[PDB]
Amino acid sequence: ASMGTLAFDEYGRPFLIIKDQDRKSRLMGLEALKSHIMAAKAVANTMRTSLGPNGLDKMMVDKDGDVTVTNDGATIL
Amino acid sequence: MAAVKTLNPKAEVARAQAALAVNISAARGLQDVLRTNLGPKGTMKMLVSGAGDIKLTKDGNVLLHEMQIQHPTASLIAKVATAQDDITGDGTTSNVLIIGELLKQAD
Amino acid sequence: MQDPNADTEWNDILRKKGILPPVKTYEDMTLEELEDHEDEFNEEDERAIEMYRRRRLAEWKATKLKNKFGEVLEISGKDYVQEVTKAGEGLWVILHLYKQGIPLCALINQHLSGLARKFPDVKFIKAISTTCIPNYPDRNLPTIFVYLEGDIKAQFIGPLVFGGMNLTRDELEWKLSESGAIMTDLEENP
Amino acid sequence: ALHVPKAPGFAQMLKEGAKHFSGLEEAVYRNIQACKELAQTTRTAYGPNGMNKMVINHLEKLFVTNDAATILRELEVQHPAAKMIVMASHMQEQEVGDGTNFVLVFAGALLELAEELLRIGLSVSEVIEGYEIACRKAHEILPNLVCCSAKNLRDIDEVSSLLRTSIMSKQYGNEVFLAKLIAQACVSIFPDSGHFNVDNIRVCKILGSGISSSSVLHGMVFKKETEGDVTSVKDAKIAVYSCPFDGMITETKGTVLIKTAEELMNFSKGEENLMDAQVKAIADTGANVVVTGGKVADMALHYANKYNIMLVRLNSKWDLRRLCKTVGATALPRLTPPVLEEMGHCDSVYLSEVGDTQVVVFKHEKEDGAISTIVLRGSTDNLMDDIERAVDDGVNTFKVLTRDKRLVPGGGATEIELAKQITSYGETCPGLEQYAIKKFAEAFEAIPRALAENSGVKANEVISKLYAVHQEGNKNVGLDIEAEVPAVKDMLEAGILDTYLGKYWAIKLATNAAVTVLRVDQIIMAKPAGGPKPPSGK
Amino acid sequence: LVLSQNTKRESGRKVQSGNINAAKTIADIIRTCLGPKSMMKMLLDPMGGIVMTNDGNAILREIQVQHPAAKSMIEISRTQDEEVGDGTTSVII
Amino acid sequence: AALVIDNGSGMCKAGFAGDDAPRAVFPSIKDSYVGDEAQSKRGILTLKYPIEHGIVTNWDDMEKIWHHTFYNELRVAPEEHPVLLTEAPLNPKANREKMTQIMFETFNTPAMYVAIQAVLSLYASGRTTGIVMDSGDGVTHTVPIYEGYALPHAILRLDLAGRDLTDYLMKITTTAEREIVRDIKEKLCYVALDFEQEMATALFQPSFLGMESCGIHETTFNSIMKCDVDIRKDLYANTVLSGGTTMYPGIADRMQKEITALAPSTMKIKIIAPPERKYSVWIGGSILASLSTFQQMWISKQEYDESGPSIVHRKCF
Amino acid sequence: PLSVFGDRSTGETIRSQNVMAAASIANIVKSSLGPVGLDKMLVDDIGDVTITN
Amino acid sequence: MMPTPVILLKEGTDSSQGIPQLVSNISACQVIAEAVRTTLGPRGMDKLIVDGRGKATISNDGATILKLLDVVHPAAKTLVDIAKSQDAEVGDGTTSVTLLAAEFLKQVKPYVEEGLHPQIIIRAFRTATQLAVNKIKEIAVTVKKADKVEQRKLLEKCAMTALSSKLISQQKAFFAKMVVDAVMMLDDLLQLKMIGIKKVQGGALEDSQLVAGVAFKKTFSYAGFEMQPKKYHNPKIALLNVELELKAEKDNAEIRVHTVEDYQAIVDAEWNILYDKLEKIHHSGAKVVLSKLPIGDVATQYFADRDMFCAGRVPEEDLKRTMMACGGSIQTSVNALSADVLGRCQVFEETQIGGERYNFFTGCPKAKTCTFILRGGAEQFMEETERSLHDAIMIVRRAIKNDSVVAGGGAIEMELSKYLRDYSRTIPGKQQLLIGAYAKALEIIPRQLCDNAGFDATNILNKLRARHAQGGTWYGVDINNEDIADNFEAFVWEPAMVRINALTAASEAACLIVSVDETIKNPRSTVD
Ligand SMILES: Nc1ncnc2c1ncn2[C@@H]1O[C@H](COP(=O)(O)OP(=O)(O)O)[C@@H](O)[C@H]1O
Ligand SMILES: Nc1ncnc2c1ncn2[C@@H]1O[C@H](COP(=O)(O)OP(=O)(O)O)[C@@H](O)[C@H]1O
Ligand SMILES: Nc1ncnc2c1ncn2[C@@H]1O[C@H](COP(=O)(O)OP(=O)(O)O)[C@@H](O)[C@H]1O
Ligand SMILES: Nc1ncnc2c1ncn2[C@@H]1O[C@H](COP(=O)(O)OP(=O)(O)O)[C@@H](O)[C@H]1O
Ligand SMILES: [Mg+2]
Ligand SMILES: [Mg+2]
Repeated sequence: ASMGTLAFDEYGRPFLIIKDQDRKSRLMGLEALKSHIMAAKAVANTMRTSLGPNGLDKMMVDKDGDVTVTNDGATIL
Repeated sequence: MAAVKTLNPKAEVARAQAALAVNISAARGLQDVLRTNLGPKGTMKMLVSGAGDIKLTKDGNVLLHEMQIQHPTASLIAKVATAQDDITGDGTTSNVLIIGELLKQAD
Repeated sequence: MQDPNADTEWNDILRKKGILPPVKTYEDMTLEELEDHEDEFNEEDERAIEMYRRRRLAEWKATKLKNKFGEVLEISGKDYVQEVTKAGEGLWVILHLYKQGIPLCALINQHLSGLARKFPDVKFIKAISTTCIPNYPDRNLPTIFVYLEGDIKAQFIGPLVFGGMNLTRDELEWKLSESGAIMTDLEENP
Repeated sequence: ALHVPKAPGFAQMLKEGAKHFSGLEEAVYRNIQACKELAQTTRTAYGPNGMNKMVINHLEKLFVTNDAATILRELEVQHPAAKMIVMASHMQEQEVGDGTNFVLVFAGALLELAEELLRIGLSVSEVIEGYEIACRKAHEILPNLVCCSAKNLRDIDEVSSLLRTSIMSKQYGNEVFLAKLIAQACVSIFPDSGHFNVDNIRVCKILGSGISSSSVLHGMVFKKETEGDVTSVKDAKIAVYSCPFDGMITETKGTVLIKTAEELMNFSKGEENLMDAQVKAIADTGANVVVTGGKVADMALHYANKYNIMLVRLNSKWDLRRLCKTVGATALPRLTPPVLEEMGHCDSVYLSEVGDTQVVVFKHEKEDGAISTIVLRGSTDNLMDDIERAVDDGVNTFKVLTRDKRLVPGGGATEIELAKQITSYGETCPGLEQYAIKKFAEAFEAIPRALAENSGVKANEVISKLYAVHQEGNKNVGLDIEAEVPAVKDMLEAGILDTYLGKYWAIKLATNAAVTVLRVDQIIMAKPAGGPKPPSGK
Repeated sequence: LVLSQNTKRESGRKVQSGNINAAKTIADIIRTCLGPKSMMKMLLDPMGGIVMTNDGNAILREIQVQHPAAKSMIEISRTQDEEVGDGTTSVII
Repeated sequence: AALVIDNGSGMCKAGFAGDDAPRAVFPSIKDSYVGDEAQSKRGILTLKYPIEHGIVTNWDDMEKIWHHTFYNELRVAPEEHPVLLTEAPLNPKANREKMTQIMFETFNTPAMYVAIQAVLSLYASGRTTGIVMDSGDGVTHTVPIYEGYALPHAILRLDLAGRDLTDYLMKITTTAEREIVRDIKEKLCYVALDFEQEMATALFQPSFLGMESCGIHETTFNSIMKCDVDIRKDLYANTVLSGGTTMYPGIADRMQKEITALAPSTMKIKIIAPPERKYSVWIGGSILASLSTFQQMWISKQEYDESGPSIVHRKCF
Repeated sequence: PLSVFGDRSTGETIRSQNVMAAASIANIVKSSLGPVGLDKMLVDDIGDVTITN
Repeated sequence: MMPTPVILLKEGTDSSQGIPQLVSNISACQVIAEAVRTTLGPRGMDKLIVDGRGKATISNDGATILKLLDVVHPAAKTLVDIAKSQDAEVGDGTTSVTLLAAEFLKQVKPYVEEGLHPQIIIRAFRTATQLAVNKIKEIAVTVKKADKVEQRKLLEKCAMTALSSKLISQQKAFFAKMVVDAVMMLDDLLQLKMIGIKKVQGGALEDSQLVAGVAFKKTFSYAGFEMQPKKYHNPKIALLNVELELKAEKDNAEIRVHTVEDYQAIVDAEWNILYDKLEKIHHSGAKVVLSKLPIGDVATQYFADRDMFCAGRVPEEDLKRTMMACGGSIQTSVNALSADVLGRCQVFEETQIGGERYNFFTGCPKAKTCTFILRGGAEQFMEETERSLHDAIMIVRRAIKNDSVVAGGGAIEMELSKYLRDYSRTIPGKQQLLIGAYAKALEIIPRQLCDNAGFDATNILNKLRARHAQGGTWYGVDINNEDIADNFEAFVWEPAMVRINALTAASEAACLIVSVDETIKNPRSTVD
């Protein structure tokens, strides 16, 4: 379910198809969909508390340490 | 580089002329060392072990076993001299000299 | 490096510039071994062999003096302090805390009975745990304590850490030599 | 006594990483073994049933081919004797264009048999004597084995039938189509004069439509676009300039020295008026197409668009020279309007899109010209490169036929007849030379042996059949590829023929290579360099 | 993976020619020690010893190899020496 | 041995092959004894250095210098030692013919070779393939090198060196004060990945200075794209920088980033620019003169006698 | 999500792997089948040799 | 083998030889096919690949997917090559080509494993390919009426089919109209550079649009650009290659004066040069000005005061499209600005499109150009939309040049499998197996459609084999019904050249891969 292809040969000889196939990863099928959905759900559940008049803000800190307090979803993301 | 080195890559080999050269060179080296032992006008050699012990000798067998040598031909000649000494007690220096000179005159 | 480091002169120049970093003797033979040959040794050797034989004889007589007991014995709790905490100075003590009930304890005791005769220098004792320690837990046997000069040197405790019912008279011997008490001549085989 | 020391002399004075081999055992047999490994590396590609190989070079580039010389170039042959055999094979490729795999096979076979003879007790000198005398006999014999001749190289059916053999070994499945294409191209070229130039056959590889979409074009194709607004022209009056399409400037240095507001106001207008005059003179000579080997200026392009001239820019100088030969023009180093002789003409010049590629086509309608192009379509760049190699083989065969029109039977017929006749010659020669002559003869058997092995049949059955039929008197009989079982047939009546010159040079070069490899007795390799490669070869 | 990382496997005409070449090499080692005009070899044991001989089995016994075909040829020589006590070079050749 | 004279538009930096440092840095390198051992050198001490911007102006001067970098600061004879001279990239043929006439005719050198300074710089770093960005005091050069030779067709030449660099800084006039600006140029001048985030807390772009040709990263990218598509990987991944100009700002990562941007998303570009041995060209020349392929590349004295300026130009016109 | 301390193959991947393994094992021995089959050497990482069909 | 004191090739040369090498090549090709299988058909999915730079690409296009995979296997590179070749010559079928090639290889794998000579296999492949190609050309439907309404219907259906696999299928009828409207405006070469595709993030797919004219993004305006007007109702348009700003009259130009009157004359001369250019541009009647080169702030304010529009730094392609649309010529000189060279449109505007400002030239009736403006919620969303439209556009062009249509859903694949099975049952028996294998391989397209859809491909292929043997040639997979159907009546139309080139390319790839009997990798030089 990861690590690209892994057989290396039914004859014992090296099987190199993709560059850095050993360092590369891959997700296929329904598990990929479920990963996508979890990622999206995490982002959306982060944002949903900044929604409406009683919505709260988020304090974003950049690489150089500047602070930005905001309720704007575009600025947050 | 040869037949033996294709099967055992870490093999050392001296063939025909090279082997003769190796052996005769070692014999001539032993002779050059021992030439001075022969006779009463010869010179005494001092031999210091790895421990520091001192040996004063003019004896061919003693000098052979005490010299610091790692040659196969020298091993052969040392054993011949050791047999000479074990059976007769004398004749080791002359043994080495005649061996070396036979090899030289044959070369 | 830019090129593969192999038997080439370019790498060698780079290396030079600073880039591409680049039966032995009668001394050991025992009393039995010395007898084995006797004739082999040259007389000149035999002169120093006399001294080495006297040395080995002295060492063997010393060990004879040291082999006080050579047998397993049982001590009660009451005299434990004298037998273990105050044993002979420098004398290795091995105490087997055990109840006769547990069969693994009996196996360990049989193995200790063998090792006692095998190792007459080490002191081998056995004792009922309930009678040595006030309320020693039932499921905590056999307990092999290794003592020296009253100090605990090792403690193989438990019916599981000791080495299972398959424990022959060999792996226990090694476990006891782990702390350097009985000093066997082998390795941990099983 | 646990180390053998290097013997006094050369063994000790030799450098650290250097190697020294001497004698039959350390040198001759090792060289023969290396050449044998080479011949084995390239044997399975010999003939129409030869299989392709996928060689990846040090730059990770891929070559898929059964062209021996290509495989050898792209292999990193490091043994010097094999290097020498490859040098011979490349000389064959240079002189003739086809037959490199014959050179390899034959040299490897001669060297194997020479090793055999040295083992039975012959000296390298006697082996060389016998090999040379037998090569002389082979050259004396070959002229008599010639069966056919071309008899016409202006035809297209005869020329196609003649090129079919050379382009069959490569690209076996489709050999009538390619032979037709190469015959069309070759006969458009090849003027009334007996000289034929192979660089005048251009090959344009465009991708995506299968090889059967390949075509011949009496003209030129450039994977370029047009610089201006005009894209088509029906009566091209091409003007060719080696200079840019811009105002000429000084070779020393130029500075616009202004000293009055008037000069400043008038300089730029004067520049554009000058450009307008230049391009209008060019347009007024009648030129509707201008092809410049240099750059194009924005103002000059403006005015070329204004006067309806198609502008084409060829970065290369060889492309410009070949276009000049194509259209009958002269590259002018100045932007001066061309004279009636300096101008070139084409029945059409247009911008098209062959596949994904945009191309500028200079197309004549006449079935002639100085240059012809073969547009190769194909689904893979590697496939198209292999077909280009097949085209090169066919074109070099056409040139060999312009040089020498004689033909010998193929499919191993010439080789079997040579083997037979040289064996019959060696049986008469007494002395120690007969052994080497008979081995030189038997070496020819390696060719039909390789053909049989690659067809998928028993080489011994094939060779026995060929020997039997050639004893009955048939010198044009060779093996049949179209047979699941060992079979043989008339190479002539089938039309499978090789070039007298091809065989001549292949035998000569293979024999010289083997004899050269044998003459070596001592090898003194130096420690491998890290040097930035040979300076001259760049 | 399926087989161990240290597991290599060769197959085909390569193996055959390799075994035959190893055998031919073993034969070339002692080819000159055959007959009444043979010459001696001074082999160096790993114990610092020396063995001067023209005996096929002595030579092939003091050599060690890693190719299994060469191992088979040395075992040939051993078998011949144990059975009949002569022919240790003729058999190899 | 082989004398390796590294002109390098610097000093003479001459010596022998095998030495890790030159032995004859003449420009800006006893008394009361007897003889002419100071006067003869006192003459040269105040002689103008011929090479300007990487090009020889006065040849008599250069010849007198070489002669004084052979007989005085090396105390050797050129009639028996091969010489390796260095030339700037895209150096006119005429200068080559002149120096080859000087060496073979005046100094009677048995054999000599002229190498490109960027190629020797790459050699001193241990590699044989890559694209060298050499930016010194007067010129900027991108030299693609494959198999150890400077491809003579992909040498893109733009001009943004120490002078052109310190120019805008001066803008932000007198010799001493523009040399205060140049002292700041000599000192830390950290390259900015993004001038936005670098000026916030306060060559790549021609408009910055005022030029209208190309950046140095564009120059490297196009010099790599005018080479073989297979060696493209090596050019992109072995970009080696040299020159005190480019060292002063220490520009590695800004280049790397925008070159990665320009290149396809395949080749990984790594720039090795930390050496600063202050004799890179000399060490590269020494490596070459130590090799045996240098004997291979020798323009010999006999070759010179037989061909002349044609042998210096290596034919192939 | 699982958090198992190991790797997991599932579906066509593991089936293809199993078939690849079995095929590998069978191709080892396919060449040793029938009157025309040939033997194999096996070297035990120490020079211990075993010839067998 | 033996050490051999000196080796033939360079140390590190990896040589794979024989039947194992061939089977490994086939397996690598199978891997490459698997990498794109699930993108096939209306139920196909997109793939997300990520580069070293960290930029993600999301695509249903097989050519794109395989270009992004860093395939290095020498035999598996061939499938990538044939997908590229298909994208080049046709523009659709890139996944089908790879599937077909890999399936040919898979089908012949058993015979290869048992020592069948590859030449026999390539002969069979060549034969069956020629047969199937001639059969496609034979049964392809080519309406011989040249009616315009039917020729627009045909293109719309072919485009809808080419688009019924993308993320724009739920608006594919929409997009199909536009694609046809797009290619029906191109003149005779159908240049793709003549169709502009702008991607304006923000908005829905239905908010996307086609402009029968030209449109391009605002270009680095100077001060005074907001003083300019932004709508013109019959403008004449000056298209130029002219830098309009105070500049050095030439870079090698040096002024030398020795008088302050000459100094002032020179200053005023530069100003008069510029103002003269601007005055010529103004008197040509042009109310809109576009320059391929910069237009400085002075010129910007000049045109703002004359109530004209100016845009500089316009990209060359957008200028050429403006030319082909408005009907003028691009001028490097302003000295002859005749109405002959000026362009004209019915409306010029500058509007806001999703955060960006865009100039629209609309109303050009003589327009040989169109500009797609694509909306969407992501860079990659719009990029895959563009790729889908590129497929549809290339399809429509090929159909325009040859309106010879076959049916899809595997209808043509099943018909060719039938025809080749029949043909194979009439030949000796060695080629019989291989041509039957070709036939069995052709069935991978409907099988993969059914797989990606979630059906029982076996039952559906049984239905199809039966219905194609009973009489019936355009029966294929009906996806929404999980059944079969006459796809030619359902309007699943596909230009014949698509499948023709797919078979040709796949067969060539298979023949190539199968002809290789040895692979020799030299060790990498400049190791690093
Ligand atoms: N006084 C002497 N005068 C001449 N020759 C002598 C004298 N004494 C011994 N020799 C000879 O010198 C030779 C070498 O003597 P020595 O070194 O003892 O023998 P070896 O070489 O075996 O050790 C003997 O052959 C002996 O005959
Ligand atoms: N149809 C055929 N039948 C038999 N042999 C053929 C046929 N076509 C070519 N050959 C033979 O193949 C050999 C040349 O094949 P090729 O692989 O190109 O080798 P070379 O590179 O030496 O020409 C010649 O011996 C030629 O006679
Ligand atoms: N004087 C001789 N002349 C010719 N052949 C001989 C002579 N002596 C022995 N042979 C033969 O030559 C071979 C010599 O055998 P040898 O070198 O001892 O090796 P081995 O006997 O171990 O094979 C034997 O076949 C022997 O019969
Ligand atoms: N609505 C549909 N119903 C059934 N089959 C379809 C439909 N649309 C397309 N197809 C089929 O799907 C295949 C298209 O494959 P796809 O991956 O979409 O593009 P490509 O042509 O690049 O493979 C063709 O065989 C086509 O006939
Ligand atoms: Mg040929
Ligand atoms: Mg499609």
